[PDB]
Amino acid sequence: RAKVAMSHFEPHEYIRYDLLEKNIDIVRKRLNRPLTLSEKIVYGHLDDPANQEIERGKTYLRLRPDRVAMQDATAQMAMLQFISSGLPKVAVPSTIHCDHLIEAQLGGEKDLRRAKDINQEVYNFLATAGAKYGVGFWRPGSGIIHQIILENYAYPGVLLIGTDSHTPNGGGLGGICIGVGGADAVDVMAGIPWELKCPKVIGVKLTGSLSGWTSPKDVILKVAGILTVKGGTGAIVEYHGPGVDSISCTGMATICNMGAEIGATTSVFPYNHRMKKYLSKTGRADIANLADEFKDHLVPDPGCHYDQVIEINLSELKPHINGPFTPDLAHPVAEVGSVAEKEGWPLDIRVGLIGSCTNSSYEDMGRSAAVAKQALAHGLKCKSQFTITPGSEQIRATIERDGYAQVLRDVGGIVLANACGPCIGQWDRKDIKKGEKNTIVTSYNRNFTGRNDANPETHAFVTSPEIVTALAIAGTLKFNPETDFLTGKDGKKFKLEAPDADELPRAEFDPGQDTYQHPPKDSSGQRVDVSPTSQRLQLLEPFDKWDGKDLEDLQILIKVKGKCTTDHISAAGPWLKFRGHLDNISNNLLIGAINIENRKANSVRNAVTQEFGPVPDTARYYKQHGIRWVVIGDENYGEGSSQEHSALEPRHLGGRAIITKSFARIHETNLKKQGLLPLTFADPADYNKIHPVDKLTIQGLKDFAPGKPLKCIIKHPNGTQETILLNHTFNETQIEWFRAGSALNRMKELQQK
Ligand code: SF4
Repeated sequence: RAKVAMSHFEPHEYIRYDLLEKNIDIVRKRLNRPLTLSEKIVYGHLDDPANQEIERGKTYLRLRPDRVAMQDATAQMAMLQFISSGLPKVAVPSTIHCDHLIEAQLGGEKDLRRAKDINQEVYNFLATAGAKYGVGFWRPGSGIIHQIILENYAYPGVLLIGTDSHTPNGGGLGGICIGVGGADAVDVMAGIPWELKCPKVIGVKLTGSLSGWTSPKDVILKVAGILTVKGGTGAIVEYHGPGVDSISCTGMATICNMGAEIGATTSVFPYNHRMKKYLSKTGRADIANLADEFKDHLVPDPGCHYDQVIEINLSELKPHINGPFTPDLAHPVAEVGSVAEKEGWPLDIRVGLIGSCTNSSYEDMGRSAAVAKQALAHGLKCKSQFTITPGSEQIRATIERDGYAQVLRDVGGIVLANACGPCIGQWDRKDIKKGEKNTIVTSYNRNFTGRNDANPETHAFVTSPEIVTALAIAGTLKFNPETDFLTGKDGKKFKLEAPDADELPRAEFDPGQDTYQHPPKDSSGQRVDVSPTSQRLQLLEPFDKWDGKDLEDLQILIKVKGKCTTDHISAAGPWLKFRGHLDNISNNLLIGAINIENRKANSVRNAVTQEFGPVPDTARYYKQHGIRWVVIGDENYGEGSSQEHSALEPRHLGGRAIITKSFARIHETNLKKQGLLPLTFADPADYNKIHPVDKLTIQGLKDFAPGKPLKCIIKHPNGTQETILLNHTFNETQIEWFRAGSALNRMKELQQK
């Protein structure tokens, strides 16, 4: 049949739409119903389509991903696990992207130069580990993992896994793209099936079309606000309706990206002519013509069943701005000034930030450059400090060329490197003292406490790039671009017109500089060397096998109250220096969670010494004194970033299990990967029966079975004991992960010795 390749860097690796169509037909004959598109791509990729038991919300799917993509903050450890597996070459297409370790201070050239001095040990390690296991290396300066995947590797019907929670961006080009932790990526690179819990499916029906100030961003600001951060847990959001053609391929990618802030497994859009056009503009018109031929299998069946259906009329949608401490608190731009005032949100905006992978496209930058030029033409500049982060070299080279970059500098913006930077908090922020109370509006996705500048008093809002620009000219939340009047140099009160710009370059894309390095697959005789005195990289030492015993009299390290996001468990910013080193990064364990006893961060009672201390130190105390421990947590524990570190570091410091009312998807899978026991209250009111002082015995591990709950005895100080039941989502593939001590230890017992 056709021999069309996956990318311009893997020409011998062919797109298998012929497989997709065979597995779809087998599955559809067993189910006898319409399949949604996500169902066609996910079941179309099953390892065993004829025997795979399929229940939405219940079964685990043995799947076969087409490719793996890692960024450098989650990549080092993924490769440290791959090294430990013993295997010689990765088994599917795989890439590493250096975007995460590049700190914004001075602006792109210098910053990029500095970060290459500063992170030389890591980048070198990644490029050598790549050269060796046959993994593609995109160099520091290339771009952000999600912009490079959409411009180069995402296509209709790909199943892609990425070690990042914002991998769902790829659903803008019609594939199923799921964020995972470095251990799920090791399965796939090692050739062992990847298991996913069969998604439920939220249908969003889009109607009418966008105009003027309204953009893509607003559509998911609106959905985020309607579903709340836990509304899409265990579900894919499938967009459909006549309104989908009205949105560019770029914007469909924005909507899918931020579907991660409502915890969705991923998001997907149906292949359509705005994607055809994008594939052709980015050198892939052959994939586009091959996808016209399989179009049927790349769009939903007639009459397919959504578990939930939300209708969004695009034509009535208003600009929004979400926040400031969660992405699901939505306001129409029109009302946020009035609300800010009412709440003590600092109305004056200190920094406007535009870019990141959620919103640094050619169309996003043109829409921003078109608000910027109207200010300039009346002699203005930003009241607010203004930074621009292009999502790729290709976008920095083309907007530069088509003259957008210039306009953004003339209004006073600084063009940062094509790197995450301020989005992840790699930002040497100096315009505020720590704990100063300020506002910043971003075109980003996540705005949770102190994410961008580590200052917990920063009120960070997320809106769209053209809104960030218009409000950065105002320097106030008190400015609605639709109604209000600016004042030029000329003494004249003007209004700002709605931006219209080209979705794609008139000419084609200017690729920029040399940033890729393909694996020499001739040599591969690189020694990937880890200096044993390195503070950045350390080889993993395997975890203990399970002792065959019940986990008796466990100590509660912390009983967490409210929101305990991954970044509370393992913080980023300055800690990203240690993502290759398990011991020095363990020093950030749970320092950001609030303790229910005293309601502080990083202050828990040591049980022995009765002094209140830091959580890492206290867990290291219990480990050094043989005290096995547990974390009691509330709802949607582990929400956020996909980083497996939130699960390696508790296991490192003697953690045994984490009991919560609910878990976020990725985090729960990482805790199981690492031999820890993720569990949930059979009744969430039981959380109230546990106080910090009690000891807990998890009873029944010997006949740990799927669907069978576990017994937990609460041993109170006073000889009283309650038994509660704890549910778990294990299956027997995962119970062997527990028994072996971790997934990787299990994999190495399967390796014959
Ligand atoms: S830190 Fe921000 S710019 Fe980087 S991949 Fe995540 S969402 Fe995108």
